Amino acid sequence: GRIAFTDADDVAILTYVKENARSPSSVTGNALWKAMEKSSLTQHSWQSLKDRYLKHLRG
Repeated sequence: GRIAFTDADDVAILTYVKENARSPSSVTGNALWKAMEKSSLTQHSWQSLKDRYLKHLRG
């Protein structure tokens, strides 16, 4: 299982990815995601973070 996401995670992951991830680099690699794992507003990893994005958010 890849953890779970709630309504707060959607607002935290979005507000964060929309503020920094705005080019073909922060969302293509694993920097903006791993960087959040070191100092994120909520409690989550970077894998499920970037995985849920391409899973059914950006595309």
